[PDB]
Amino acid sequence: NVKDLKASQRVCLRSDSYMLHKVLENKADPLVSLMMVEKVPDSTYDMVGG
Amino acid sequence: TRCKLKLLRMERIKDHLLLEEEFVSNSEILKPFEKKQEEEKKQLEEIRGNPLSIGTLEEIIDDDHAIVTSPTMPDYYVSILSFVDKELLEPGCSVLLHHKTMSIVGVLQDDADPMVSVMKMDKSPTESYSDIGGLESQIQEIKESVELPLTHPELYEEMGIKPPKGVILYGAPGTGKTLLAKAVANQTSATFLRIVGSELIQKYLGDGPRLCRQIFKVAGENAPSIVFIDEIDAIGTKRYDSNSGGEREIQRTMLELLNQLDGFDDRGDVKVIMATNKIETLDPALIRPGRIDRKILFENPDLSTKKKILGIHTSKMNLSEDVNLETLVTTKDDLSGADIQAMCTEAGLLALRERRMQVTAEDFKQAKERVMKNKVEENLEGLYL
Amino acid sequence: EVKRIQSVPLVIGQFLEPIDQNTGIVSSTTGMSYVVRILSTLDRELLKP
Amino acid sequence: HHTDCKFIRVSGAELVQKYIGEGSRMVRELFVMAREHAPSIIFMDEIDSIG
Amino acid sequence: AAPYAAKLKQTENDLKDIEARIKEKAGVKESDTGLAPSHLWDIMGDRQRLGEEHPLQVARCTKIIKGNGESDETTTDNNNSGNSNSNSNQQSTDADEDDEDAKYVINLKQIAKFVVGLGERVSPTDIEEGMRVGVDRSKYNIELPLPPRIDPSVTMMTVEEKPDVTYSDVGGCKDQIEKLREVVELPLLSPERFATLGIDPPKGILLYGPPGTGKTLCARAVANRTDATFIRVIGSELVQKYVGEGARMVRELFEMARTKKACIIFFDEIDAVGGARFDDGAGGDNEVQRTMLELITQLDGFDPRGNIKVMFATNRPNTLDPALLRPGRIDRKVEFSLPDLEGRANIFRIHSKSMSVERGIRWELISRLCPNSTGAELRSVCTEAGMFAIRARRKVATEKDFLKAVDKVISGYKKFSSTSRYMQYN
Ligand SMILES: Nc1ncnc2c1ncn2[C@@H]1O[C@H](COP(=O)(O)OP(=O)(O)OP(=O)(O)O)[C@@H](O)[C@H]1O
Ligand SMILES: Nc1ncnc2c1ncn2[C@@H]1O[C@H](COP(=O)(O)OP(=O)(O)OP(=O)(O)O)[C@@H](O)[C@H]1O
Ligand SMILES: [Mg+2]
Ligand SMILES: [Mg+2]
Repeated sequence: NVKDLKASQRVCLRSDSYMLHKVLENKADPLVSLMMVEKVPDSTYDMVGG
Repeated sequence: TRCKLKLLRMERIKDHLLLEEEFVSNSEILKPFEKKQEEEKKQLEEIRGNPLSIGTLEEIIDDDHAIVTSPTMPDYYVSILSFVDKELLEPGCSVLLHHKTMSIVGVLQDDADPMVSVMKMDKSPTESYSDIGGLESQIQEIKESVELPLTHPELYEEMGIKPPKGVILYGAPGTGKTLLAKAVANQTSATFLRIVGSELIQKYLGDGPRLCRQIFKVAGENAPSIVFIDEIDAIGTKRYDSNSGGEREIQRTMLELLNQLDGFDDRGDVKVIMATNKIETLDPALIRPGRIDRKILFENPDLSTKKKILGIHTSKMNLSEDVNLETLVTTKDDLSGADIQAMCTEAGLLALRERRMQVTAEDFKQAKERVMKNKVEENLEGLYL
Repeated sequence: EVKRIQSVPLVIGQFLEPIDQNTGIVSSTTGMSYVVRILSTLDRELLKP
Repeated sequence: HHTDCKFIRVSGAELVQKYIGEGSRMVRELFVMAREHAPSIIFMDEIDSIG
Repeated sequence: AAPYAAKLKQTENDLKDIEARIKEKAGVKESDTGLAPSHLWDIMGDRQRLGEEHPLQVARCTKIIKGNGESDETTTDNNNSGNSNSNSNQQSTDADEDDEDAKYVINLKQIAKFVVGLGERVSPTDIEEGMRVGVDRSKYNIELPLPPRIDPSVTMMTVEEKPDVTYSDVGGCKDQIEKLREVVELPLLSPERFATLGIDPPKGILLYGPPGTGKTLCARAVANRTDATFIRVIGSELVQKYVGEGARMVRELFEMARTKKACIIFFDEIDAVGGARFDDGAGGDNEVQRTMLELITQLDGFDPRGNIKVMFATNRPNTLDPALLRPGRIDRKVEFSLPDLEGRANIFRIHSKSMSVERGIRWELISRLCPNSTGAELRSVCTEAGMFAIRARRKVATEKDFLKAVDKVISGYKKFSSTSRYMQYN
């Protein structure tokens, strides 16, 4: 419904009418994909002691 | 304890009722009608296909057609037809087109665009009627120009003068020029436009002059208004790039801004605010006096002004019995209002450092010396001595 | 029959990231985001980056 | 790593990513991303060998 | 921590309730677009939408060909051109004859060029260069001509005829104003004297100067005095220029003045549009250069002008072409400059005239204290003095109220150099 779609909601669409599919919370941008490249933070304070 | 309960007494019952009221009413609206309006709606939906390609109306030719420029590369002579009027449209307004054969099938936009969305804000102002002290005088100059025509237009008519248009806040960083404008806007209860001047500019060309138009267009629909175009410096005299990809963009965008500010008429009903670092990051003539009244130079708090800023902060933190109000001022030398707030954040971190629940004497003293050390010069007294 | 589809012509795109374990989102070298069904008989552990 | 915060790390000046949009507006989107996925630490780089 | 702790969670739930309340509200808005007088528009609305009759693409002619002599058959012909009226009527070794002319080559607003035919409504006298023409969705062919460019209706706004400005609304009876009279009025009244002397009568003028002098006020002033109708174009307000759109902006208004008699063509603010080209620059534009090339030739052509005068205001003479700066386009040059004491007295008297203030004030007294200044700054002293006056709750601004207003603008000047002087005791 239009009570189930919100402002600033990303959504999927077809291409032969652009008819909606469903809601998506994965927002795809080059900055968000930069987090995928970087991977997880590492190390610990005693590795970088001194 | 008793009065925060009183805020709860007012807000919980009235607010909670309001959600519930909306929710039943959405059903209730439907039930009064069962023909006529339903019928007309039904045939609007048969007529208007799915999807609808957006248009932008350039102009109306009076004969039941018009010309639109659309995000589809070629332009169209479209017709005005079906549940739309010739006078339900105005030029430059956004229209809805029919996918198959472009026709204006009505409007449900009326200047609805994303740049409009960034610009309008439903947020709460940070300051309300100068919550934080200092700069008492400078606000009684913004207010004369901006707030005062809106509140009482009559007084200017006895005087026989035209009423001011706009203000320019400029000079020092950390003095809360961007926050005084927010204060003034809450005091009146005006429409505030946080657009930023830097949010019209992108690498891609030719988009920008549309955006400049849209600001003045929306501001006039919801007038009275206060428009704040914050950080109009970046779009100043300067250039994007020294190679390519931006030789045009700054040049078109600025010029286009001056034009529709003047072209309204010389109004005292839509004010503008230009927030800028200096006039040395902009062009040497703007648009250029008699028309842009008044200019406000921010400079550093003096001993009176910086006392006032400080008293606000210190009272919201534990103790003040330990080190006198005066003793903080004395130790400090004259600086912007950010440096005064900075000493108090550092003081609080120092109480954490000790693991106290009081801001002790020791904490105040260190926090004062720290800020002074950033931010330092000593050749004022070295030339001298 | 599948194998025919796999052979040329193909258009380059770039895989970004999954949204499911069988549908992903790419953006092409055309300059268009397309949400695409991923084919079985390929990596989905070394496909993720 | 210890705070249990986002990372990113932004390497240098932003213009470089264009795969969708431009890098000028990824600064605007710094807000949107930081907030949704809060708690965040952002290690914003720019050494300033620009001078 | 029970007094604040418990009350903190209670605060929080209310805010979240309010956020949720706004998403319930915005999912339903006000019904619909349905209006009883446009429900009758629906009868015609079904038929046209389903039919092949709209949209028409907007195209515009960009190149004219003559449809014989074009070189369409290429069998026994040579070059890219034929005899310029025949190509298939003098020979049937091509094996074809055709009698189609004025075929025309359009450009779409997608930047794709096509040759098209002519409809049943079109003849070669309904089409021209630069005129919008509507063509099909699919296979193209002109159906109905649309008027030239996007210029009409937008230009007419900028044009005001017969100004409500005289040399009372201009202060100072300046040097430039005395040389201005000679250009418009003197050869209009009597072209006899100019002829006999053997000078060719002044009709070009370029008003230029720093901002805020009021170069425009004068120009308006004399337009009314000479009693000539006034035609204004502003080339930094009107920014249509794309592929010789601004040459069509120029042509219309010049062309209109030419049909009339006793006219003023005022070309204003041509720093951009019909101004300096940016080929040399990093801008790469030569779209303003079409506007330039047209403007020159319109002037030159008009000559002898029959006592219809072409005027120019441009801020800088650095944004002009040196062909304009040859005589027969511009003949007279006036730099507007800071008014004298009494000239600044006069601009103060007009500002003050509109005000409802105490009359015991003397205009000369205020302007003494004032330095050399622009008119726009003296507009600022009166508007500032008005604001001080209501604030103190006087319905009049005394002589003293204007001295405070003067002083604040000056104090700013002192802030940017160094304050304190020897004039605190001298
Ligand atoms: N009159 C005042 N109104 C608001 N805050 C003030 C006032 N005077 C001083 N302050 C202090 O100044 C501080 C700094 O304000 P802020 O950093 O937002 O500055 P700004 O001049 O708008 O800056 P920028 O150049 O960074 O856009 C406030 O947090 C407050 O402590
Ligand atoms: N000669 C004057 N008499 C009275 N007021 C004047 C005079 N000159 C300028 N002003 C004041 O300055 C205001 C703005 O300047 P004006 O429009 O006259 O100037 P300009 O130098 O021709 O401008 P632009 O660079 O904007 O084309 C006028 O509306 C008027 O109030
Ligand atoms: Mg600021
Ligand atoms: Mg002017």
